[PDB]
Amino acid sequence: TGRPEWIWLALGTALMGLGTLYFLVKGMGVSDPDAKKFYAITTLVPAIAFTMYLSMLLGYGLTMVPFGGEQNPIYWARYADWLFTTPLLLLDLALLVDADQGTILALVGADGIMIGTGLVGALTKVYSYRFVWWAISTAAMLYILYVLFFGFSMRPEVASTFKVLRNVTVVLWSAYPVVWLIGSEGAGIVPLNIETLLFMVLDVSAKVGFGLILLRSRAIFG
Amino acid sequence: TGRPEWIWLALGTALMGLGTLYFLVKGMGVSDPDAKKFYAITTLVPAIAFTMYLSMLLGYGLTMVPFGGEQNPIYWARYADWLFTTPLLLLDLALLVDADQGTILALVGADGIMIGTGLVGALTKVYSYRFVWWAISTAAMLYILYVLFFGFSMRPEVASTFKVLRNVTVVLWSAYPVVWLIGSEGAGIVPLNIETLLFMVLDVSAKVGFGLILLRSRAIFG
Amino acid sequence: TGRPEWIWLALGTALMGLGTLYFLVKGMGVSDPDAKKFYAITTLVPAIAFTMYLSMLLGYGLTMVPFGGEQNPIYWARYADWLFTTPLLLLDLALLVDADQGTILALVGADGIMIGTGLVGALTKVYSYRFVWWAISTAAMLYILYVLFFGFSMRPEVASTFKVLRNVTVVLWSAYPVVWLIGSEGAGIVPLNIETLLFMVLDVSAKVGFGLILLRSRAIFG
Ligand SMILES: *C/C=C(C)/C=C/C=C(C)/C=C/C1=C(C)CCCC1(C)C
Ligand SMILES: *C/C=C(C)/C=C/C=C(C)/C=C/C1=C(C)CCCC1(C)C
Ligand SMILES: *C/C=C(C)/C=C/C=C(C)/C=C/C1=C(C)CCCC1(C)C
Repeated sequence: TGRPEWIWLALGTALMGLGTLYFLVKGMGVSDPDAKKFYAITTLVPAIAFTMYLSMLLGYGLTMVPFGGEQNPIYWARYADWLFTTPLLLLDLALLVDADQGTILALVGADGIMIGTGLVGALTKVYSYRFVWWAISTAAMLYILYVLFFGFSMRPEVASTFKVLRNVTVVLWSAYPVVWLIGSEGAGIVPLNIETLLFMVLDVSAKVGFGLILLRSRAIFG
Repeated sequence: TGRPEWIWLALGTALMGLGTLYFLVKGMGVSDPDAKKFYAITTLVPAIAFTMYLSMLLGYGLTMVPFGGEQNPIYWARYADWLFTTPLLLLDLALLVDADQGTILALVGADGIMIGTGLVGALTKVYSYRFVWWAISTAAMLYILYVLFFGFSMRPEVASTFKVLRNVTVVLWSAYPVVWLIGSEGAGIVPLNIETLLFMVLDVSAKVGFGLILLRSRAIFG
Repeated sequence: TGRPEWIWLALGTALMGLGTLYFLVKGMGVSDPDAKKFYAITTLVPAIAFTMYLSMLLGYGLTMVPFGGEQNPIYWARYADWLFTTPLLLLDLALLVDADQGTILALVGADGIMIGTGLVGALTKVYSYRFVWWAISTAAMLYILYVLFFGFSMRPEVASTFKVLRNVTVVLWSAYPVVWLIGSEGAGIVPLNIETLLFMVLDVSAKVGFGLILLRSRAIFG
C-alpha cells in the first residue's frame, strides 16, 4: 500500500506465521505433559502476533490520535498483542523455574499494568501526559526485570536454559520503552516506518527466537 | 421494536434466562467439589449469554459497519458473549476427560483466536478482507475440533458423556462459520432476521441443551 | 482543573499510590509461598486502582453519554478498574478459607457479570434501560454476598480474619449500587463531585483498608 512501513508489517506477518506453523509441527509428537505446556504457550505467542501483525498490515489495527498539533498514526493493535503474549512469555519463564503462584500472579499483573498503561499512553491526546503513562509502564517493566533476577536448586537442564532466556528477555524487552519514546508515540524523533522495523525485529526475536531457544532445549521435559 | 429480528433476540433472552435459573436451582444441593465445578461453568454460560442477548434486544450490542456499499448492522455483542462462553464450554469438556493443562491452554487460546479474529472480521470495512479473517477463524475452529478428537482409560461414566457432548459440539459449532458466511456479516445471502434465528437456535442448543445433557449425567461427580 | 471533583480524584490517586508502595515494601521480606500469594493479590489491587484514578484525574477515563436530555459525564475507567480488582479481592477471601475451585469460578464469574453489566448500564443511551442493567448487576452482587455467607473447620487464625474481611466486604460493596443509583449514572439526585467523593472513600477503604487488615494478620501464613 501507501504506507511505507507496509513492508515491515508484511514481513512480520510472514515470520510470525511461519514461526507458528514451525512450532505447531514440532510439537506434533509430544506427549510429555510438561513439554506440552511449553509447546502450547510457545506456539500461541506468535499465532496471536500473526493475527495482530496482519491486522496492522490490512489497516484494521491503526487509528489516528491528535496531539502536539498533528494527527498521529498509532498502531493500537500492538497492545492487543502484547496484552496476551507478554504474560505468556513470562509464564514460560515461570514454569521453567517452578515459580510460586504468588510470584506468577505478581508477574502477570505487573505485565498487565505495563501494557495497559502503555495503551493509555498511546491513545492520550495531551502530549505531556503521554510520557507520564510511559514512565508508569517503564516502572512495571523494571519490577518485572527485578523479579526475574531477584524473585527466584533447579536441575541444571533448567538453570542454563532459564538463564539464557532470561538474558534475552531483559535485553530485548528493555528496548521497547526506548523505541516508543523516540518513535511516533512519543517524541517523534525516529519516523514510523523505522519504528515499525525496530518493533518487527524485536518482536520476531522475542517470540520466535525465544521460542526456538526454549523448544530446542531438554529443559522443557519432565 | 422496528427490527424484525427482535423476536428472536427476545426469545433468546428468555431461554437463556430460564436455563440459567434452572441450572442455578439444580446445583443448589451440590457439595461434591468436582460436580460444583461443572455446575459453576455450566450455569455461567447461559447467564453471560442472557446478558448479551438482552443487550442486543435493547440495541446496545448493535453497531453499523459500512462495507460493500451499505451501512451494515452488526451485532458485536455476540463476540463479547462467545469470548467467554466458548472457552467455558471447552473447559467442561476438558475437565470431563481430565485433560493436561497444556491441552487446556491450547484449547482456550485457539478459542480466543477464533472469536477475536471473528470479531475483527465482523468490524472490518474492506469487504474482501472480512473473509480473510473468517478463514483464519475457521482454521482455529478446525484446530479445536482436531484436538477434541485426536488430542486426548476414562471411567465409562465419563467416556459416554464426553462422546455425546463432543458430538454435539462439533456439529453445532461447525454451523456458526456457515451462518456467518452467508449472513449479514459475510455474503449477505440470508437476511439478518433469519440469521438471528439461526444463531438463536444454535446458541440455545450449544449452551442450554449441552448443559442439560452434561448436568443430568453422573459423569460430573467424583 | 475545571472539574470540581478533581480534588477527590487527586486524593484517590495519591492514597492508592501510597497504599501500593506501602504493601510493596511490607511484602519485601516474605518467603512463605502462601503469604506471597496474599501479598501479590493485595498489592496489585491498589496499583491497578492507582492507574485508573490517574486516568480519571487526567481526563482519559471520562466520556460523555447522552441520555434523559443531557450530555452526561461518565467515568468509565472505574469499570476497567473493578473488572480486575473486584475478582482479586474475592480471591483473597477465597484463598483464606481454602475455597473449592468451583466456588471460586462462581465468584469470579458472577463478579464479571456484575461489573460488565454495570458498564453497559453506565454507557446505555436509553434512560429507563440503564436501570434494568443496574438491577441485573445488583442481582449478581447479591449472589456473591450469598455465597460469601452460605457458600462455605478453618484454623481460627483464618476464621477470625475471614469474618472481619467478609463483614467489611458486604457493608462497603453494598453501598456502590446505592451511590450509582442516586448519582450521575442513575437518577441524578447527588451531584458528580459528591459521588466521586463517595466512590473515593469506598474504594480506598475496600482496597487499602481491607488490605491493611488482611496483611497485618497471621492468617495469611501457612
Ligand atoms: C512479543 C512482544 C514483546 C516481548 C513486547 C514487550 C513490550 C514491552 C516490554 C513494552 C514496554 C513498554 C514500556 C515499558 C513503556 C511504554 C510503552 C511500552 C508498552 C512499549
Ligand atoms: C455459545 C456459543 C457458541 C458455542 C458459539 C460458537 C461460535 C463459533 C464456533 C464461531 C465461529 C466462527 C468462525 C469459525 C468463523 C468466523 C465467525 C465465527 C466467530 C462465527
Ligand atoms: C475496589 C472497588 C470495589 C470493591 C468496587 C465494588 C463495586 C461494586 C460492588 C459495584 C456494584 C454495582 C452494582 C451492584 C450495580 C450497578 C453498578 C455497580 C457496578 C456500581
